[PDB]
Amino acid sequence: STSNSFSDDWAGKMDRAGLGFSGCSDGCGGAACGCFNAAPSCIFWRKWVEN
Amino acid sequence: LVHKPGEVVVSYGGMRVRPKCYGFSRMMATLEVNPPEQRTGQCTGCHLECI
Amino acid sequence: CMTGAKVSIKLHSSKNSTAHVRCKGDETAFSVLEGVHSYTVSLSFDHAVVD
Ligand SMILES: *[C@@H]1O[C@H](CO)[C@@H](O)[C@H](O)[C@H]1NC(C)=O
Repeated sequence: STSNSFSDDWAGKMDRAGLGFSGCSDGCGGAACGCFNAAPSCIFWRKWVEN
Repeated sequence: LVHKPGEVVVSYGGMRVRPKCYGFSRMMATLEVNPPEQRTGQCTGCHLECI
Repeated sequence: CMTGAKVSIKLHSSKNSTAHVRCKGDETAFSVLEGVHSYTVSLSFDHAVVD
């Protein structure tokens, strides 16, 4: 059930960010993908709105 | 080999940049202050006529 | 004709006298005062129904 997709690095802890949804997806592996293991990579994403 | 995810590269506006240090911290700054104070309250010179 | 056709023009501004009227058929320049006042100038026309 872990939905807190904030590894002490995201910019969600701001006053101008607003509302959003902490989501996540999957990634690929290889030299072109960034790692050196044949396994899916954890790729987190965060979207919001601005004015 | 040391235990670390390796070097990090950030893309901003379609261009990939290799910074020296990457971190999120606080910093003292200022804000924009607009003191209009009734710029144009009420002022007009007109007249009335009958036809 | 000799005296021409007089046209009354009303303006309103903060500057003392900064105006330059330019139109086809005839050009007329005059001076104004500060605030809203009434001024009468004459131009040269070549048509009975001036529209
Ligand atoms: C505008 O006219 C007033 C009164 O005639 C005068 O006191 C003032 O100095 C004038 N200002 C300018 C910029 O000519």
